Amino acid sequence: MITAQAVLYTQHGEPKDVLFTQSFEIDDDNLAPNEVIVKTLGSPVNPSDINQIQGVNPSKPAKTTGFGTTEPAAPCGNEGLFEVIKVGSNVSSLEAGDWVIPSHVNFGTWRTHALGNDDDFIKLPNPAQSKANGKPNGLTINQGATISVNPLTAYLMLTHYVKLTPGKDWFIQNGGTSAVGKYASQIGKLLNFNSISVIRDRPNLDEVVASLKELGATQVITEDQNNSREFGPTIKEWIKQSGGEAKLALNCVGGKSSTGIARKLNNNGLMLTYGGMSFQPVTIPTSLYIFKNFTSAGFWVTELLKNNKELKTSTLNQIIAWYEEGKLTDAKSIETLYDGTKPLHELYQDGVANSKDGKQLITY
Repeated sequence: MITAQAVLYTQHGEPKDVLFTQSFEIDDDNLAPNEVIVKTLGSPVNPSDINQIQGVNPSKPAKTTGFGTTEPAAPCGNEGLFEVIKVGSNVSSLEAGDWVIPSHVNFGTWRTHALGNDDDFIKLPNPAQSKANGKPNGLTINQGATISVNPLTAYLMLTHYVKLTPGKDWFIQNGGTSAVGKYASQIGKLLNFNSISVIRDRPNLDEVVASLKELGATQVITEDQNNSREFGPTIKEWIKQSGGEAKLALNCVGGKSSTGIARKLNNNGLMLTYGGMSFQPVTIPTSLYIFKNFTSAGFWVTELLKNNKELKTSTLNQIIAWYEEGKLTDAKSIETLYDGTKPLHELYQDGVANSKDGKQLITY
């Protein structure tokens, strides 16, 4: 027998309110033939995780009695890294020690252990396996635990919608210092895409700029420069001199910021809204639609890859390979280790609450 700890909610709401810890048992001696028991290595706190809990995300797990509760309750968290600790008699695709993420959302990753089927997971190479296969690097726990939303999101937005001509064409993004933004600047560098990053001004602007430029951003500007009519020409001039065009806009902010990036596009431009900074609708002048043939659309990784297993795989494999080749890099996560001394849900509650401090990983 195994004793596990799971983070659950009985009714939707704010994580600080509705969240609690439920202890449950997993019988590893009764393991069915295609069933696989995994142990959590780590799982992050992501906006989608939070907003799912609040009751705002349409994709969410069912409320059930399965964790030993009396009331229907739902698990938390959609991403995470796990280690296979035991496979059923018939399981061939997975061995003990193997590294896996969930194959689907809503699996519930804010918990110590899980019991599921072999097809409920997607194998990753652990570092030993990577190095055994001649690679210079291995994935870290953070890299593995966060590989299935943000990097994929960045890669898919840049490749799946509009063909950017290598060495010529441009994409532009707001939320430049964000996880996805960093991943996008790097992918753009690797694919030979020119890019403009927009960020909020800050005391150490030069240091952040030099940093993002090293990740792969061609130019970095403030949201004030993004707002500026006077500054506009400077941007046009960068594009013109490239011999290419600004064809794509990546938006996670909305409001003034989204306006500003939309405007920076050449005619027949595409914007992709993949996130949104709370009660700031995507705002677009009528003129861009009419005269410049602007198009404004959405992006949601969960829905795009729901029934696109081949596309998930292909993308996932590229990321993995770049991590292994030391060509891709994650933003540092602040970690919080779980040791039984403090309720597990409480660690994820702090996590939620300190998400401004940077990406919150919880390790086991």
